[PDB]
Amino acid sequence: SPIPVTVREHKGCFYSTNPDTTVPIYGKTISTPSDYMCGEFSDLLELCKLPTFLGNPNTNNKRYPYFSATNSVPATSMVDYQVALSCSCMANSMLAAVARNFNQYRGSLNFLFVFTGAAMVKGKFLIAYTPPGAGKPTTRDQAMQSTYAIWDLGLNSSFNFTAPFISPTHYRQTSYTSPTITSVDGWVTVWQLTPLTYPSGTPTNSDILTLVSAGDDFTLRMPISPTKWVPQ
Amino acid sequence: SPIPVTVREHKGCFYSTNPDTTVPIYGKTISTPSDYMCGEFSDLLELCKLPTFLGNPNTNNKRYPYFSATNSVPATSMVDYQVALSCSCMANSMLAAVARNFNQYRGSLNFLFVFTGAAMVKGKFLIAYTPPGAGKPTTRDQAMQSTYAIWDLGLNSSFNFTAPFISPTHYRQTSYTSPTITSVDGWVTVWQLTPLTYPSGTPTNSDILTLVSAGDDFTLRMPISPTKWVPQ
Amino acid sequence: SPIPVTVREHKGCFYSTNPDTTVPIYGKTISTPSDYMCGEFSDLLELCKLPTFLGNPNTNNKRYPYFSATNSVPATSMVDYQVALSCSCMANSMLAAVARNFNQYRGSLNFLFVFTGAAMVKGKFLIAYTPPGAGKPTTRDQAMQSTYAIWDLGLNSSFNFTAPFISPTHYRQTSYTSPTITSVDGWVTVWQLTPLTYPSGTPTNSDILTLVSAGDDFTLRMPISPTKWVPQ
Amino acid sequence: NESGNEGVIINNFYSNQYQNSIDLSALSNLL
Amino acid sequence: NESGNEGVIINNFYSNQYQNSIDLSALSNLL
Amino acid sequence: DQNTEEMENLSDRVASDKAGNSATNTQSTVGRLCGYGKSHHGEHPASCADTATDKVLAAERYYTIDLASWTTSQEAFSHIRIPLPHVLAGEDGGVFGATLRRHYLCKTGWRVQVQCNASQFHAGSLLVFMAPEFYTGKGTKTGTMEPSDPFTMDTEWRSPQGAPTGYRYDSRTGFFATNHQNQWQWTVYPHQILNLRTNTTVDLEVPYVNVAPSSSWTQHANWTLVVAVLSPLQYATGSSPDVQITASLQPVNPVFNGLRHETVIAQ
Repeated sequence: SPIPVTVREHKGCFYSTNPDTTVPIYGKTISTPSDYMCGEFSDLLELCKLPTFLGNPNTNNKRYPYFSATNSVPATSMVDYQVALSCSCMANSMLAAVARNFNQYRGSLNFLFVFTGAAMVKGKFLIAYTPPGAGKPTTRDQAMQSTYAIWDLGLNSSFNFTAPFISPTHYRQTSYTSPTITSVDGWVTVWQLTPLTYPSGTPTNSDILTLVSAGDDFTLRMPISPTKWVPQ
Repeated sequence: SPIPVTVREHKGCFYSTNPDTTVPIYGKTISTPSDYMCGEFSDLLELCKLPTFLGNPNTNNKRYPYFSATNSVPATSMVDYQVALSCSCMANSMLAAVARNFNQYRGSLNFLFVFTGAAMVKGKFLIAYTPPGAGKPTTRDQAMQSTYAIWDLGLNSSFNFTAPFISPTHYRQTSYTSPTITSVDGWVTVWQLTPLTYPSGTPTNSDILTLVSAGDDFTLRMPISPTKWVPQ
Repeated sequence: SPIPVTVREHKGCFYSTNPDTTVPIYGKTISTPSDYMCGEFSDLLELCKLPTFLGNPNTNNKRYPYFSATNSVPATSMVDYQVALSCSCMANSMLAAVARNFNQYRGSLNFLFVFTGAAMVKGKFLIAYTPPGAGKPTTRDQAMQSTYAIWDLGLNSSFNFTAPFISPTHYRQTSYTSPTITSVDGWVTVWQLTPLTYPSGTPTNSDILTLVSAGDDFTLRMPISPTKWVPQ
Repeated sequence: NESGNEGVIINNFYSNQYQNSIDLSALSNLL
Repeated sequence: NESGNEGVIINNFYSNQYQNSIDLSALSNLL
Repeated sequence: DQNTEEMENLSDRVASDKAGNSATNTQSTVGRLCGYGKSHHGEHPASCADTATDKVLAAERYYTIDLASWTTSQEAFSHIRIPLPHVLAGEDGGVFGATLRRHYLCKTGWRVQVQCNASQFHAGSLLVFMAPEFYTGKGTKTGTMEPSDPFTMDTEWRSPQGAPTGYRYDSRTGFFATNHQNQWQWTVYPHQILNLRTNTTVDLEVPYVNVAPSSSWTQHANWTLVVAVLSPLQYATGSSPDVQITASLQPVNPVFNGLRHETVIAQ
């Protein structure tokens, strides 16, 4: 005997992200095993925590990977890239590349800097994250009053930095720059606190290699799908 | 194997107030917490029990908030506002403003009167609720035979009154005045039982401030949605 | 995952007398109590067991309520109304009025006769139910061989009669007289077995008041809805 | 015996409160 | 008493997590 | 109701609150509304990884200043607004303000005291109430759309307008705007009355509630304080017209975090 049913309003709708199965066609069909293939990653996060390389520009617009420095005085230095997980820098990077196919982010970020100069060399860099409120620093002095770390160039090749999450909101938008709205936040700067020194027989000039990552605190949530491109 | 179903008559209807869910689209999505935000009110009633201010008129139609009095004899006094939870008075008031997005009301109402006159002053007011049956009183004498309270103006600034629910029906209509039909009921009046006295150096004239509320007995039920306005 | 369903043939039918609910719209809505209103009757039968009044005719077609009698000899008497729960008599009566919004009836009927004559009077009536087989009696003599009761007019004002159910069928049709078909059955007659006597100073003539009812045996089943009227 | 014309084995999905009519009998501010 | 206008005896098919909003409180490379 | 008492202002009506190295007194109180029902726990913002600058004595005191002059002239529901943080913001705001703009974010709650003393031959009633999201402005902007000076401290009083339609803004008309207010319900906000008759003082304390556990003080002002009058000041020919209204405030247990290098602008 038939069960009366009240057909609901929708009735012939197809939902794209609809959490529930549909009907088979080819069953009791066994799949070709795996067994022998190591290297299965279940979560994406566990990805965007592998530095990939932030490309630093020069006139030809030929960005290239190094922050590059010498003998003396900056400037307002060495660099400056903001922390707007959509920047020019971080995009192309995994974290930033992954962070994008997601609507929101939270947690602490990490910037790692590896020196590439001669071993007979020696330098000393100041590094800082300066939160939005006032403006982009325009002098180390102005910078230092922010979360930073004086990097001493020695044996130990690379430094690990990590710019927190100084955020009102428990979360932030992964970046879609219909303008710059209030939410987004960050600038990280870096300048030498003593010049980069070197004896006779060694180079003036030296390049130091850039690599973003998402810490032990990084969280991306709300899948989405960006912005149709077709590169170059 | 398919379960036979009898499709019911409605079959492609959408009910506005239909008590039952529908289909998702974006799941396993965690919401930004709260945690730190005190001041969550669950029930509305717990609202419409906070006086807000019944505006009393004068020629310019510039109603203003005070019942205002002096030196002597009314009149048929001081005021008179009925108890028709749709009045001119009570509307704009919370209770009256809330009472409206609801079809019915029951329980006892409360009118609170705070005196604003000089401390070197002194007055004495009679107050009353007069149920429908006969007409609107036209003299204190005629009023007194109703539920009332002689208010002695002293130290103690405000008085608390409360006009019951003298109703046949267990409930009453929150007010929609396709005429005045039988259900609605009330007039509250107030006049001085002794004039408002004052020595030398103080004002003749004094204003006393109006504020409606819904007691420990007030009940609104049947949501609805009134009467499209667009103020002024 | 969707449950396959076989849609049945009907599929967009609305059944009038369909035993099953439908969808709400305004819920968690509490009803105005009762509490204080005695006089709730749950069953209809408990209705059609209250005499109401069988109207007896005279030339003007001004039926009126009384069987009316005197000083001597009938006739073929006094009256005669059949028992065809659709008659001219019983219709207008509760039982007969209720019996109609129902397709079938069973059980024993009861006819109650209350005398209205002078207390200084005296009469004696024969009463009978005569089943279909032969014809309508045409003389008391012919009547008596049926279920009857000699009524002695005394102190005790009213008599209670009750014409059984002498029926083949366990049930009978409540009456719809696309002709008189075989099922329906009954005639009840009444005549005086001694005249209605009275001394000097009292009336010749006297009226006795008519009132049908459905016994402790009466059963109506099969709701229906008759015959569109619009009285007079 | 049962309501009136109303006889399915599955009775009411919604919630009585929701299909017919309940039926009945007669925060801080701080200082 | 129950959510608001939401009263069927069969409550939710999907999974809370799926119909409304969770709600909350504040591999190797090798060497 | 409250203790025995008066021409003079007495006993269970004399209150004192000490905070930091600033201590208050009133001899004619009627209470102190702890608005909502909870205060503010120096609960660290969960939002930041910033183990912020806490429990500083020096900022957790009572800053006092003058709002305006009350006088016989003014009409009902005319009003005067005081946004917090942005008025304790600098100079006039001690070490609080300094440490305030050297930091990106704050989270605090306010304990306010507005004072207006008169004389028993004076009539009037002043309504004092704290509301978060509300309105300031002090203007219809210059020449280009949107809306004059919220940070400014209403220099003078504004006019109750025979109608919200909450001072909408670009030459228009027909209909109202999301900055409405029904100064006719303007008693759902934690409030307290000031009745020259009853009251010489009014104390209000309010917890932390924005949209985020900590907010940024350069674009928002989570609470505005309103000292606007509900039954004017009659005075009988003799008598002290000049009714000077003063307000003194205290941030309660602010928690600052997200530090950097002295914010720069105020016209």
